[PDB]
Amino acid sequence: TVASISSGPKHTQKVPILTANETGATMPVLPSDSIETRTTYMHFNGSETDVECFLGRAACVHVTEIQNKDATGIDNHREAKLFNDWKINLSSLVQLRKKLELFTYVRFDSEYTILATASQPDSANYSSNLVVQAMYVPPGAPNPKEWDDYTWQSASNPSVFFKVGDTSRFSVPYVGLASAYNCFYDGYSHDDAETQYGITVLNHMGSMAFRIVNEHDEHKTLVKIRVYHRAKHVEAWIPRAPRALPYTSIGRTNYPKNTEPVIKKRKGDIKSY
Amino acid sequence: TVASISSGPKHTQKVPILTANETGATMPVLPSDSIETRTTYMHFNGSETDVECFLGRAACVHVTEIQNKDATGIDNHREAKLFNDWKINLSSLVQLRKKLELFTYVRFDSEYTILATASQPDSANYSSNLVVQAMYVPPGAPNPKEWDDYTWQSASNPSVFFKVGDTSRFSVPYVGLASAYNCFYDGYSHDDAETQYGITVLNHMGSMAFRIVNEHDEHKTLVKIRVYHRAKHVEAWIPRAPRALPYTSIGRTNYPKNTEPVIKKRKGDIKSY
Amino acid sequence: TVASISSGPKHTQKVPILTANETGATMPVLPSDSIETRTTYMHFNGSETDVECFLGR
Amino acid sequence: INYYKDAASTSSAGQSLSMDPSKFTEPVKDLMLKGAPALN
Amino acid sequence: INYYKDAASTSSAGQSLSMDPSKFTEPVKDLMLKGAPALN
Amino acid sequence: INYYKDAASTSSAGQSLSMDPSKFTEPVKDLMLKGAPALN
Amino acid sequence: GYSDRVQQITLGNSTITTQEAANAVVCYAEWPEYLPDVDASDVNKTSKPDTSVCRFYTLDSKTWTTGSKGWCWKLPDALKDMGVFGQNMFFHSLGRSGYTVHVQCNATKFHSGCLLVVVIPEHQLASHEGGNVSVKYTFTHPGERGIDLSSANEVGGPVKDVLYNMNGTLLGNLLIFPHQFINLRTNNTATIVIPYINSVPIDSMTRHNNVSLMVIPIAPLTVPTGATPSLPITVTIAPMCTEFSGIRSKSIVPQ
Amino acid sequence: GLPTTTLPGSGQFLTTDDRQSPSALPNYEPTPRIHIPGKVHNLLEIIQVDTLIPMNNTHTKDEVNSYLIPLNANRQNEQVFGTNLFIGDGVFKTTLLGEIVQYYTHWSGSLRFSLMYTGPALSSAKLILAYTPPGARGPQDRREAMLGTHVVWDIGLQSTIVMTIPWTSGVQFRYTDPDTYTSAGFLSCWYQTSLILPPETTGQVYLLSFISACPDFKLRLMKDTQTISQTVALTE
Amino acid sequence: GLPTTTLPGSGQFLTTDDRQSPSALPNYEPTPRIHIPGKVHNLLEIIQVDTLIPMNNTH
Amino acid sequence: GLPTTTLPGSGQFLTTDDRQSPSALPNYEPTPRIHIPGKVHNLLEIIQVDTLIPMNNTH
Ligand SMILES: Cc1cc(CCCCCOc2ccc(C3=N[C@@H](C)CO3)cc2)on1
Ligand SMILES: Cc1cc(CCCCCOc2ccc(C3=N[C@@H](C)CO3)cc2)on1
Repeated sequence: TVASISSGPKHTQKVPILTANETGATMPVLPSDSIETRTTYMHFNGSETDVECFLGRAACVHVTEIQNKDATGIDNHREAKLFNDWKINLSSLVQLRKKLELFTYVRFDSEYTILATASQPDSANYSSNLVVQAMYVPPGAPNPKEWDDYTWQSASNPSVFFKVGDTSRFSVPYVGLASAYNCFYDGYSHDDAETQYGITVLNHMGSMAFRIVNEHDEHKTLVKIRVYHRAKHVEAWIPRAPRALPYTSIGRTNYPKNTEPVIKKRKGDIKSY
Repeated sequence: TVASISSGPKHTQKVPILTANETGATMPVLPSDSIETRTTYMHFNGSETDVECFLGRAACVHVTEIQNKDATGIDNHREAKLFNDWKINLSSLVQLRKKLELFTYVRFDSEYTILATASQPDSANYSSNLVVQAMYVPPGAPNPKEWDDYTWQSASNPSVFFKVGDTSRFSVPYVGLASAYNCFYDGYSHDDAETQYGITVLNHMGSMAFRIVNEHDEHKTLVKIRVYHRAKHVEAWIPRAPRALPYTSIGRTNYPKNTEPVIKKRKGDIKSY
Repeated sequence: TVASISSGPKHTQKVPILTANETGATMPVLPSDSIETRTTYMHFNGSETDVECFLGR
Repeated sequence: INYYKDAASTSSAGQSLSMDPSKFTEPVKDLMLKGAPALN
Repeated sequence: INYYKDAASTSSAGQSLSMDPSKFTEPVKDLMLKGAPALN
Repeated sequence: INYYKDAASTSSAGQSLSMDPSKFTEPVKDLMLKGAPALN
Repeated sequence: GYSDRVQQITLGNSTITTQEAANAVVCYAEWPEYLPDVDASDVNKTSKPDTSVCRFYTLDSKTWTTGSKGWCWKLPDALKDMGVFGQNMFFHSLGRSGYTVHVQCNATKFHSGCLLVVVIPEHQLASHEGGNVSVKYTFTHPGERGIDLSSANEVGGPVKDVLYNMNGTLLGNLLIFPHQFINLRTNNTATIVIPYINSVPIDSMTRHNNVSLMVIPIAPLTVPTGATPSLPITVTIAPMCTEFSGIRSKSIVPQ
Repeated sequence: GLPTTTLPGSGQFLTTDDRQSPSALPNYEPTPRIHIPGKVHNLLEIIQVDTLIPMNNTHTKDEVNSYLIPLNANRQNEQVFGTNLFIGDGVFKTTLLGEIVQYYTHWSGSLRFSLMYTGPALSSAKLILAYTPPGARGPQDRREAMLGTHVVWDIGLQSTIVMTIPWTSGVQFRYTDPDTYTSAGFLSCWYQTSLILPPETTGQVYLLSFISACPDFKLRLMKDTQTISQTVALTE
Repeated sequence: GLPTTTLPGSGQFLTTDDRQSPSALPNYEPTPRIHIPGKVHNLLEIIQVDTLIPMNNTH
Repeated sequence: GLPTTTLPGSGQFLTTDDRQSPSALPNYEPTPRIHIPGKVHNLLEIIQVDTLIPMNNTH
């Protein structure tokens, strides 16, 4: 492939460099339309800018935490982090979010990796070996209420059991209701005067629930869960302007008030170098 | 292959042993040009002197250390070794360095092995199990500031998570900007009167950042990281004189003052055996 | 596979929507027996409702 | 590839792709045609 | 070799090697030739 | 068998078995024959 | 003698002529088309009023003055009240449509000024409150009036800051969306053909707007000496290939 | 039982590796795809669309005005604007090009810089745009500027001028984050003759300026952008 | 000895995965199947049989 | 699931072994090679060039 062809002096009536940008086109002008060039080859394919590659590496999408401790006398397991959940979503942590929102609709399979590490902040004789049980709780399935409810039987709901310190990995097909996920939605769930605005009402997909299977030892053990997400088989439509201001909320486009100028001011003139 | 052919008495006008070294050549003289020889075969190929073999074994290129401890009240994580980095480079440790600098330009893929072991120098009930997260931070990507910054999300930057005591291994393609890495560079980054001299300005490639993912236990744990590097797919150009004096700095050729004579003095005469 | 065929106005002596449930049958009535439909395809096989799948986790 | 000798040890079965609701939805002795009168 | 039955479980896809910027760079209704005048 | 997609991930290269010292040992412009006088 | 410059668009019972055009943009290089069966889901036969809905409606005019910040209309909202298009809209459960948008602004060879005319698929607005305040319905359904970016923040309304496109992105990059400029010195109209863009084959026309049309002054209007300091901008829009499905009782929407 | 040996790296999680995994939802059937205009395949497809450069960066809070380069009637010989070409920083940084370049470590290729004139139709002007390849200082006067890559632009019916910064380089890749060795030059613009307004007209006229990449362009070695960060996880 | 590398997920138990296992009862012979009317293959077969709706829910 | 047995040496790191590894930079394209005079393939090539011997070591 040639990156530049050889081109010499020109004295024409045919001027490729004068255009009318009002038309909305970006005319494909090249170095050889306005200087004299020599042949050179590309030596490159643009492999690593493919959208599959761009969205295809694992990104941290969520960090939560649960603890193993005596539940005796706990009136609210959920509240003691005897187990916790995550009303699943991808726009919670921003590095990956800015990347996805370069597109309007996106379609992909997900590969999740879940790393779990334990901490024992206060005096323990040892490090126990805990098994985590992360379970998928889709919309309509009975959320669990205690850390050892009938729910955890999970007879119809996919669940994975792995050890703290290890990693669990599994992949979920594209579960969207439509043909693509929108990264974005200028609508409501119905014509209500006070209903919420945005994708929050679309991007409804359940929540994932974690717990330790082990009963309690004499000390307490903090287990912190990190969920990583990798898109595989990516398809993206309609590019948009990149995010400039900071994010404030999952699912709304809102930016913070009295934010700071995002364009760097010159130290000098327009004329400055 | 014959290592020596059979050759007998000679009384010629054709003298292969008289030459003129002023020409710059090393004339290919053999035993059979000046004594009577018998046939012998080589029985050998020179396999283990191939440059791929010479530069192809893992060498320790870096030892760093980070600790897991309560960051509560630490004003400078980087400074507490709550995480550390390495402004990557290969000339830091000298065994491998002398080997590479036998050549001027070198091109190869790298295979890294990272061994991490833990130490608990002061009273602990136990040994905790820590997961390390080594992440590549290329030039221009936002360096991390705390041990748990948004940076560690590493949504676009390759990162590996492995356990202390284990080893991590991955391989990076030749990331040089030019066609080869120079082992050496008699230039500047620009014609500045005070800019630095050497390869230091060329061999700019980011830095690698390590941290423990675990929160803190009651005791403190020292984790010491050793990075090993193995060249694979090696290509080397222009041999040079081997390094004689000791090294003083990454990237400059400078040797120490009042160094010692590097040529061993005879215990005796020129005539001595 | 078609999920619905195209069907238009009807003025017949042949009424598929009147039945006698006392018989014990569930007559296979479709949208196109009582409204005007357009063609659409199924795009689906019913894979995940197989009893092997239902009892297989 | 089965690595094991016994049939019980093989993985899940593969979709019936059988599907015939008529034993349940139309177990009538004399065939009913949709469109023809139910009771003649 | 896929070891798994479902398509979601396969590795990353392979490069589009599609690449056609004209839907974005030249969505004009009447074709513009480089070198010819923009507005006639 | 390569298990990985990228070339950097393959094992070490295999012996040049190239070997030609003359660029280093005899870079002279006019060819010198062993046995003939060095300087004529 | 055809110029890129003169054009005629006849759609239904209405025709537009421009003698100073700058080509026309067809979003993503695709022209509006009906919904194919292979893409269909709802089993209902759809209704295609054709020429009674696919004609040109001219919205009420705006006034560009030196202080203008820009205006924003949403589709199909802007047309919610135009003739039979609008009736069909409130009466069917689902509908689908593409449009031809023609923005008009003429001046003289002594004026200067340049407007950006852009179509943004799925333009989800931001609340000026920050945090996770929502933007109430009424605020994102201004109707033919559209939203006036130089009007004041209101409560439950969107933010109207132009350097941020009403969503946290910079004005400068709106050029990645199908768009055309109106530069008084060149141009006097902008025309964009919009194909139907959605993640579902057909949708509700009232709970979801699928494009915002935005006209933004970028090089300020500068009139000749002692000229009146303002110009009107007119927007005329025509639904094209419209289809409605799932007819019934007639939606009732807030406010 | 087949004998195996495990190698160094066993059990590691590399966020960039690409392997198979069990599906959690065996046998599930995804929604059919329908057609949607606009599919993107390569980021290289989109960085060829031009977007506006806030060249007039001299303000103090972001404003529509930093997109406008002003021009003065009747000045002769003088300089319209100047900038270095660190596409990952400074004016370029918020543009779509700048914004994507920042996801990669290295770039190579030609850039296309165009200027669209917005002055009254009855005015006229001749400007010179100059590209100065690495190695010299930003030009200080047109004489200096005109000795490097340049285009005399004659403002006419055809409203925009497209200047190309042809890839001039020793090393075949440059860093996107500004680096010296790897630096790309300067871009300046001066009056060639001068802007002239018709009667009954007055004041400043402005140029809009765009940037996009030529088909020439290469970007490699993905990394994280300095353009976005956060201090606590967001919630709904 | 063939060189291997284990990936993330090793040792996990996913209740939905489908693999082979050793039989605890090697060589055992199950009872023959006889014919039984009524076999169900898909839940889609049975949701087409109609059943009564307690529409008058007001009690 | 295929039955395996691990041998002595599993998990060891031998600095001299030569195996495959995942690439951290999937799909990256290295700079083209250009021609450079002087390529060395074997250390045996270079030890045939003669160099001076500090024979007079007595200093
Ligand atoms: C845009 C956009 C993209 C997404 C991601 C949606 C992910 C689909 C549902 O994800 C899961 C997650 C976890 C599990 C799970 N199953 C068990 C073994 C454990 O976790 C199942 C589905 O959300 N918005
Ligand atoms: C001469 C000469 C040769 C070299 C070596 C240059 C090495 C290339 C860059 O190396 C790395 C190192 C680590 C990582 C890394 N990625 C993550 C999984 C972890 O570490 C990536 C690239 O430097 N000078």
